[PDB]
Amino acid sequence: MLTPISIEKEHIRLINLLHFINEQNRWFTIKELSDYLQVADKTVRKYLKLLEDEIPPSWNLLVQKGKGIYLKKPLNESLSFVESKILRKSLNLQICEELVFKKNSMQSLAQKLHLQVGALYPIINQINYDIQSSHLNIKKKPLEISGREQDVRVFMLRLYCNIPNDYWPFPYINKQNITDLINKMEKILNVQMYTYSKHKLCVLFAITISRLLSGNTIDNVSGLILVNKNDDHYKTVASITSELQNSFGVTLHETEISFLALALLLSLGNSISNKTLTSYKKTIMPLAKEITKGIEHKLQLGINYDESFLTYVVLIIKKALDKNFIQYYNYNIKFIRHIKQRHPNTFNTIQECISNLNYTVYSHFDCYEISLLTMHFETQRMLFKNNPKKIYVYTSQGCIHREYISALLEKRYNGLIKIVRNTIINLTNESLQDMEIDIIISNVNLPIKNIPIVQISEFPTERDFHEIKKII
Amino acid sequence: AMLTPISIEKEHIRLINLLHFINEQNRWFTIKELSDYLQVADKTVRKYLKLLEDEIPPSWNLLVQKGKGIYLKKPLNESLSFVESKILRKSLNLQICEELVFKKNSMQSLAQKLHLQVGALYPIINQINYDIQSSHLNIKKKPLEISGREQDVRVFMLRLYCNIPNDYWPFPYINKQNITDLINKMEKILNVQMYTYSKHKLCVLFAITISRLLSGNTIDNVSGLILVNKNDDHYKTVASITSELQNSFGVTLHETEISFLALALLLSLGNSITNKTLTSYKKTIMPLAKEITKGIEHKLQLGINYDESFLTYVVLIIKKALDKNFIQYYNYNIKFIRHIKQRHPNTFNTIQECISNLNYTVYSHFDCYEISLLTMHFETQRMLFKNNPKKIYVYTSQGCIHREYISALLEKRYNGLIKIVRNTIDMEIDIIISNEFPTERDFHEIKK
Ligand SMILES: CCCCCCCCCCCCO[C@@H]1O[C@H](CO)[C@@H](O[C@H]2O[C@H](CO)[C@@H](O)[C@H](O)[C@H]2O)[C@H](O)[C@H]1O
Ligand SMILES: CCCCCCCCCCCCO[C@@H]1O[C@H](CO)[C@@H](O[C@H]2O[C@H](CO)[C@@H](O)[C@H](O)[C@H]2O)[C@H](O)[C@H]1O
Repeated sequence: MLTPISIEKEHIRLINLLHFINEQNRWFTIKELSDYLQVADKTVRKYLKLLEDEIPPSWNLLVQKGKGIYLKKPLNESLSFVESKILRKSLNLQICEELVFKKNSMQSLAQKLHLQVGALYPIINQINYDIQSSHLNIKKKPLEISGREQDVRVFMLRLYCNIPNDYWPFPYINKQNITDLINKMEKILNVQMYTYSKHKLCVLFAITISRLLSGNTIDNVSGLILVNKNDDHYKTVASITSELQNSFGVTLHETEISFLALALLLSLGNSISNKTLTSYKKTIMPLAKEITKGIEHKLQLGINYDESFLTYVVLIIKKALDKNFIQYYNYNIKFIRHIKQRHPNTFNTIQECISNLNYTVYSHFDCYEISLLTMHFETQRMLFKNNPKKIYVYTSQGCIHREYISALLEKRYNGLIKIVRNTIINLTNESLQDMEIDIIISNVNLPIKNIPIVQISEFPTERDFHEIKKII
Repeated sequence: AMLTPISIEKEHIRLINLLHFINEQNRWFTIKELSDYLQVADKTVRKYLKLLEDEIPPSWNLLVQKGKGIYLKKPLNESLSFVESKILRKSLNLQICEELVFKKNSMQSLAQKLHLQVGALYPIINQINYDIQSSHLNIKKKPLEISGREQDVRVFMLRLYCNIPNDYWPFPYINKQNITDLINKMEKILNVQMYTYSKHKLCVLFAITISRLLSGNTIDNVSGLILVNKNDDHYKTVASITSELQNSFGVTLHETEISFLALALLLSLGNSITNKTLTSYKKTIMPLAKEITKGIEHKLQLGINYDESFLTYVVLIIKKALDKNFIQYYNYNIKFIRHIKQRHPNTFNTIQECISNLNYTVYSHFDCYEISLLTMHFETQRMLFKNNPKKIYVYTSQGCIHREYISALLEKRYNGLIKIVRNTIDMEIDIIISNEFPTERDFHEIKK
C-alpha cells in the first residue's frame, strides 16, 4: 500500500526524513530512501546531490556506493541550516503562501515564480483539488485560497508543522514585535514556554496578523471550541491587544482575541501546571463530547460515557493539537497497523466521524490519534461485556459481619462478582447508581425499588447461594 | 467564481464533454471562454485547437477567426466518435488507470510499456493514489495495482468511461460480439428493448467484470443496501446465460457475481424503449433511498415522517445519477445549481457530507446537480410541514347537510389556516369541532 502523499507536503516529508537519517546512527540504502519518499532511485540521487552540496563543511555525509549513505552532524548544531534551505526552495510552499497571504492574478503569480502560466495553472488546479477535503477553494479573481477563515489559517499553520525554531516565513512582519507580546503573556500567566512552542505561537500570531492586514477576519465561530471571555487566556490576550493593534495597525474584535487565546492555551499543552489543565479541559470538553456522541452513534455500544472516559478523549485531542508545538513527529507505524488489523471496522468508523468535524480539528488527526480512539472505545466494549456484577452487602449486624459475608461471597463466586466495600451514605436510586451497584445482598428488608435485592439469612444457606447464582 | 476541482484522471472526460458542447451550439467560442471551461492557459487552449485542426477532416466545418474565437459544426451524417476515440487513446492517465486495474506490472515494467522514465511515472502514480483515497481505493506497491473493494474498483473504471463513444471498445482480449450475443438473449428473455448506448455501456461493464474475474478478483462481500432479489426476473435472466458465459471466457460466477451483473442489467434498463422493470427498480433501490433519507434526517432534524411518495422521489434522484453510465453526454445547469446552493448552503453541504458517507459504488454518481435535487426535495418538506395547516373534523348530530354547511362557514372564516376532512367516521386529524350555528364565543375559541 503506497502511502497517499501530496505535493503540498513535500517539504514536510523531506524534513522529517532528513531528521530520521541523522537520529539513526546507521547506514541507509538507496532502495530504503526511495521507499520512504516514494520516488525513483534517480530522484533519491538528485536529493543526495543537493544534500552533499548544501551541508556546511562541519557535517559529514558518507556514500560508499555499495552500502548507501550515512549522515552525522555535530551534537551542538541543529538541522536548521539545511531544513531552511528545503523550505526556501519549495515551490508549492511558496504558491500556498502567495495564495493565502498575497494579491495576485494567475499572470502576476506566474511572473514572480518565473513560470509560464501553462506551468503554474496545472499546479494550481492540483492544489485546488487537494484542498477540497480541507473545505477550501481557490477562487480565480483575485487568485486566492478561500474558505472559513480559521480553516485557512490552520491550513497555513499545518504546512509549517515541522519548521525549525528559527525559521520565520514573514519578511513583512517583524518577529520581535510579536515576541515582546508573548513574553508579556508568559509573564502574566506565570508560565514558562518551550522554545519551539513559543516560536510556533509567534508564527500563528503572524499568520493571523497577516490575514487581518489583507482584510480577512473571523466572522463565525462554531461554538464547539471557544475560549470563555472570563478565562485567564482570553483576558491575557486582551491585555496585549492594544500594543498589537498599535504596532501593526490591525483591529482585533472579540472573536480574534478568542482565537489567539485558544492558540495561547494550546501552546501551553506543554510548558517547562494546574489552572492551565483546567482551562484546557473546559475549553476542549465540548469537542470531546461531540466526538464521543459522533462515534457512539455509529458504534452503538449502548454505554454511558463517564467523565473520565471523556477526559481521555480530551487527552487524545491534546496529543493531536500539540503537533503544532513540537517540531518532529514520532512514527509508531507498526503499533498503528496492529491496532488497525485488530479493529478495522472500528478504525474506519472513527476515521469517518472525525472527518465530519471541522478542518481545524481533523487536520490534526492522523492514523495514530485514530488508533488511540480505536483502543479507547474498544476497551469500553470489553469492560462493559466482561466486567463482573457489582454487589453491595447490607447487614444489620455491623461492619465485621459485613466483611465476613463479603469474603464468603468472594470464596464462592470469585470473578463473577465485585464487592463494593464502600459504605453507602443513603439508599436513594442516585447513591446506588453512583456506586454502579447491580445487586444488593441484604439480611434486612429495604425500601428500594429498581434494583435486584436478594434477602439472605445472616449466614448464607445453600438456597441463598442458589438465588444469588441465578441473577449473577 | 471558484475554480472547479479537477483531477488529472478525468481530463479525457472534460475534453470530450467540451468538444460535444462546442459542436451542439451554433455560435462562436472565444479562446478566453474555452480556457475557463477547461481551466487551462491560452497557450494550452491554442495547442488543443491545433490538434483539433489536424485530426478533423477538412470536410468538417471548423473556423478560426482569430479575435472571434472558434466555430464548429460537423456534418449531421458523421460522428464525433472519430475525434473522441483519438482523445481516449492519447490519454496517458487513462492508460495508466487501465494498466493499474487490469494488468500485472511493476514500476519498471509499466514505465517500460509507456516509454517513460520511472521518475516521470512515479509522481503520476502518487498523484493518482492520492486522488483515489476519497473513492476508498489504494495503490499496492507489489504487484503495482489498484486495490479496494471489488465493486468499487469496477465502478471506478466504469466512471472513467462515462462518455466514451458507442463504438469505443478498449478490450482487445475480449471479443465484443461475444458479449453482445449474451446481452441480446437477456433483452429477449425480459422482452424489452435497450437504447444503443445503454447496451454498449452494459457490454463494457460486462467486459470490466470479465477482465477482473480472469485476473483473480471477484466479489467477496456485498453491502446489503442493493442486492437484486434472487427471485427477481433480472437475477434469473443473468442466471440463464451464466453457463455459456463461463465456458466462453474461462471464469466462474458465484451468486454475488451474478447479482452484480443483474444489478447492472437492471440499471441499464433505467432507460429503455417504453411498467414492470420500474417496479423491479423501486424494490432494489428503495433500501438505499431509506438509508439516504435516514442519514440526512439525522443531520437536518426536520422531525418528519417521510412518506412512500417522498422516498420514491429519492429513488428518482438515485436513478438520475446511476443513468449517467447509460447516457453518453452530461448537460450541466451551472446557474440553476449555484442558485440552489445559495438559497440553502447549509442543507447542500449536509447532504454532500451524508452522500459521501455511503459506499463509492453510490457516491461516485452524485455530483453537484444530484445534491442540488436532494436539497430542494428536502427543503420542500420543510416548507410543507411548516406552512401546511391543521386538519379539522366537523362532527354534527344533525345530518350531512348541516355538516357541510358548518364546514363552509369555517372555510369562509379562516381560509387556508385550516383544512376540512370531508371523509366520514388515523386520518391525519388534529382538531374536532362539534356540539349548532357558531357565534363569536365559538369563533375566538376556534382561533386558538
Ligand atoms: C535522500 C535524503 C534527502 C533529504 C534531504 C535532502 C534535501 C536537501 C535540501 C537541498 C536544498 C538546497 O537549497 C539550495 O539553496 C540555494 C540558495 O541558498 C539554491 O541556489 C539556487 O540559486 C539559483 C536559483 O535561486 C540557481 O543558481 C540555482 O537554481 C540554485 O543553485 C539552490 O537551488 C538550493 O538547492
Ligand atoms: C479546445 C476545444 C477543443 C477541445 C477538443 C480537443 C481536441 C483534442 C483532439 C486531439 C486528439 C489527438 O489526436 C492524436 O494526436 C497525436 C498527435 O499529437 C496523433 O499521432 C501521434 O502518433 C504517434 C504514435 O507513434 C506519436 O508518436 C506522434 O508524435 C503523434 O503524431 C494521434 O494519432 C492522434 O489520434
